[PDB]
This record gives sequence, C-alpha cells and structure tokens, in this order.
Amino acid sequence: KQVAGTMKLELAQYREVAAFAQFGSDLDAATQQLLSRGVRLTELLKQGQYSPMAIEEQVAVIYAGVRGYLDKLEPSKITKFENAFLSHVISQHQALLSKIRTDGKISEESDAKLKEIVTNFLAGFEA
Amino acid sequence: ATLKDITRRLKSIKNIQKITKSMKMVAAAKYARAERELKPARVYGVGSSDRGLCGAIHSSVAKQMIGVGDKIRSIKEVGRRPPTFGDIFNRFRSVISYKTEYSLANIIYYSLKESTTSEQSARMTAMDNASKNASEMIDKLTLTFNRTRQAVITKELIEIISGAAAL
Amino acid sequence: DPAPATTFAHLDATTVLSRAIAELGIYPAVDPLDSTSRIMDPNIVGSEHYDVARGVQKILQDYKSLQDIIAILGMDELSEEDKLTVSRARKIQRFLSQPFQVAEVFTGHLGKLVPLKETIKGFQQILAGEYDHLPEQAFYMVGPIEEAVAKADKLAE
Amino acid sequence: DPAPATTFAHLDATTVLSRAIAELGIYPAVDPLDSTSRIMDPNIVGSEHYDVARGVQKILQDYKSLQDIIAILGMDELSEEDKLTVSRARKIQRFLSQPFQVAEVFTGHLGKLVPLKETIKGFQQILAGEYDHLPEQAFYMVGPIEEAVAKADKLA
Repeated sequence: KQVAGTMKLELAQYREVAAFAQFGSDLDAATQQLLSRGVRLTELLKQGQYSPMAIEEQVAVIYAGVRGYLDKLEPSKITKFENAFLSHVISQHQALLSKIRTDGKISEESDAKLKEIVTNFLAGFEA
Repeated sequence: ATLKDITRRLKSIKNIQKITKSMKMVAAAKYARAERELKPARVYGVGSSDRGLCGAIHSSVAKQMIGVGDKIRSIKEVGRRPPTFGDIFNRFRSVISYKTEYSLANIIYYSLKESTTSEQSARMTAMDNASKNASEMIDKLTLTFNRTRQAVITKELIEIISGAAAL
Repeated sequence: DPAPATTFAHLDATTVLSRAIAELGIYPAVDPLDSTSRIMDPNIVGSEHYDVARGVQKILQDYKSLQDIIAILGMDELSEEDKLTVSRARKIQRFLSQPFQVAEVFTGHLGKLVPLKETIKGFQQILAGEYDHLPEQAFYMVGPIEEAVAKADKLAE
Repeated sequence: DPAPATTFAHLDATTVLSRAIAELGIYPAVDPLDSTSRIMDPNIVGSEHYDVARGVQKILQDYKSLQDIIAILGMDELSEEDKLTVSRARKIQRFLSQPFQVAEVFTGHLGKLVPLKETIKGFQQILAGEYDHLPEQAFYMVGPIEEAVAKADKLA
C-alpha cells in the first residue's frame, strides 16, 4: 500500500510528460526528473515469466525506485540490477524480508536497513 | 476509409499534437530569456540558425540574400544556445511579427541577439498553430471514426438479418 | 476476420505476412512485430538467440513509434542516439529481407540460405553499432552479413 | 451513439465528476466547466444567479488561459489585473469544494448544506474583490462565505 501509492503517482506524472522525452534536450530539471524517475519505475515493473514474487520482495524492489536510488543508474541496467539486488536480499537479508512481512510495513528500522543495503549495493554495482 | 486507416491516422496526429505542444513550451522558455536579454543589447546596438520549424524566419532572409546559421548554407551550432559576444537579420517587433574591427563585432552580436529573439517567438507561434491544427484534425477524425464505427456495426447486422430472413 | 482469427490458437508458430512490408520490396514480407513462436524462450533457444531477437523487435518498435512523428516534424530534430536507432532499425529492416531460391524469377537475385548462428551473429552485430558506417542498401536483399559488407564495397564504385 | 444520443434528449442538466478535480483535493469532484444545465437561464433562475455563474465560469476559463504563461513566465510577470484574476479564480476553485454531512464519519469535519442565496452571495463577493486580502486556503472545504472568514481569522 505504502510504496505503491508513490509509484502510481510518479508513473501518472511520468505519463503526462512522457512525450517530452525523445523530443527533449532543453528541458527544465523538474520535468527531466519526472522523466528519469518514470523510465526507472517502468523498468521495475518488468518481470520475467514463471517467477512470481513474494509481496515483501516486491516492496523491496519498488522501494529502490520510489526512493530515488536508481535515478542515476542507466535505464538498460535496471533489470540486471533488480535480479542481482533481489538475489542478494533473499540470500543475506531473510530477516529483513521476514520483518517487512511481520511488521506489515516498512518501519523506520527496516527503512534504515534498506537505505544502507541499497546505497552500498548500488555503489558496488557501478564499480 | 477503413477503421484500420482511421485508427492509424488518429494514432499519428495525436502524437504530433503532443510533440508540437511540448515544442511550443521549449520555444516559450527560450523566448522569454531572449526577450529580457534583448533590452540591454538594443540601446547598446546603435554603437538565422540551424533549427527550422519557425515560420518564414529562414526563408525571409534568404529571399533578401558567407552566412551564419546552417539553414543558410542548405538553402553551424547556432540558435541552440543564446548568443554571446563570444559568438541581413530579423528584427523583433512582437511575439506575432518581425521584419527582415570592434564596430563590426558590435553589429554581429546585435543582429544575433535580435535573430534568436525573433526565431523563438516564431517557433513558439508555429508550434502553437500546428498543435491547434492537429487538435482540430483529431476531433474531426474522431467524428469520422465514430460514423464509420456505427456503419460497420449496422452494415454487419443487416447482412445477418437478410441471411436469416431469406431462410 | 473470423477465419484467420480463429486459426491463430491452433498454431505453435505464426509467420504473419504484410502487404505494407511487401509494398516496400521487403521479401519475405514478414511482420517482425506480429510473428510469434512458442519456442521463443531463453530456456529453449538459449539467452543469446532470445536477447538478439527481443533486441531486434525493440529497435523496430521504437523506430515504428517515431515513424509517423519525424515524418512531418523533421529528421534533424532528433537525439543523436535516436537517429542512431533510426539508422540501425532501417538496416535491420533490410537485413530481414532475403533472396529466396524459389523466388529467383521475381528477384533477379540468386537465392540464399543463412544458417542460424550466422543470422544471430549478423543482427547481433548491427545492434551493437558495428556497421553504422555501411549504407542502408548494402543490407537489402542479401544472405549473410558478409554479403552486406561485399555489397557496400560494390556500391562505392 | 444511439444510446447516449437518445438519453440526452431527456437530460436537463449534467453533473460531470472529474478524476483530475479529485486529485486536486476538491470535493465534491464536480467539473465546474464541463457540467451544464438547461435552466442556467436568467428567464428561469434570475439575472443575478446567471451573471454570477457566468462570471465564475468566465474567470475559471480565463485562469486556464494564463496557466501556460504560469509555467513559462512565472507568476510575478503578470499584469495587476491578471495577478488578481489568478488569485480570485484560485479562491473560487476552493470555495466550490464543500464538506458533506454524509462524509462526517470518514473526515470528522462538520457537513454543510449551503442555501442558494448564500451560495450566490458568497461567489458574488469573491469576484467583486471583497476577499482579495484573505488567504487562499481559507475558502477550502467550507460552507457559506462566513466560514471562509472564520477560517481566515483562525490561522495565526
């Protein structure tokens, strides 16, 4: 519920400006941002076949996008990022995924955890 | 004619309307900067470009006519960024209209500051008009589509009715 | 039309031919954005075959989504990577065409048969930018990618 | 289409609920320009009801025309007449919102049923410029124009 509302809004804001993209070089940073955030959430909605996700795996992925951690990441690299990022959180942060389920949401503590997992991961990713 | 033809034409002109409206916006922000930047470089002046789609800017000077603007050589990198001192002309009247060693560089800069102020107004206007035309063409093609939609349904039904009735 | 529409569900692979494409001189007139196969699956054809196929379709879909637009708004008003996809898609469009042995009386060209790995490789290469120097027409009506290179030399002089 | 066409022959008014309007927090989410009425006629509702509605429509129409210039020139480039229309139109938009009695449970806010004469009076006076000095958010989620004043006084 939490992360999905923000995604819905930012995709809707994206849809309005979506045509300013391929025909835009001299855009203001406000609409440059909406486009960037938009193309990136769009990438996070892509999904392989025959591999449905647990709700907490889904929120973890959307978190990365809606919090702006993937804004500087190149669009083509997002699918690779997600797969890898998710493989990581599943392998090493089962308790964090266990928490997001138990808590029913992302607490301040889970938020903090994710912030440091994503940032450091992303840094490693673009190394 | 066909629903398939109308759907395709409608798909294309709906986009064109969105592009030309966004281009109007790009050219609107570039004009306002070039309009306030004109005033100090005007009284100073007593002592085209690469980019098209801006009305008769490029053609008007060519009719009057080494050239500045790549649309002159074809009929570089000028028009894109607002002219500095480091970088026949169109004199800005309003958004809707225009008219076609150191003392040399004074004239170069003045004509350039005048040109992109006239260009960004005319492209803003051209793009405004193209977006409005597209918008009418959309409403018109939508009405055509729905007349054709209704006829296809009715035609198809009458074919069915006539076949059944003849049994 | 009810007849072909009802037929689709009975097939494992569909090749869809288009008059718009044939009108262009592109033969076989296969719509690369309307032809499907059940075995088009990375776990069956391998991820290399799959990734190139999806890459080819993406660039054709992107070029299609620009067609009607730039056709009236100008080619020069494009991003330097947009006009790179437009040139690459136009070349891929052509590299999809092929002289058929059976079609010699229609083409005036000797027929060509292109093995799988060579097809993958060729398109894979055009996607990676490897032939941006080569002209469009070099890719038109040929077999393997080496013939697109040979034809490019022959068109020079 | 035959169905709506036939129906329209019988309609005396339309209430158009807009998803765009709701997203701006305006409830009820009535589109004030898209919604029409056959009896919006001075021969029916009176010249005073009419001219205030037209004035409201005109100003909300005018406000939209300037919204392209808003995103380009910014707000501090408008004329003293045009700055005032933006102000008044924004105040009118918010004064069109209304708390509903039926929605008290969901919101806690007390519901309002505004009489016709207080509705006309209220909007009459925003156009005249009798509340230009008032902050814009004072007219939001309010009943009669007296509650727009009582809300404006309450804010620091």
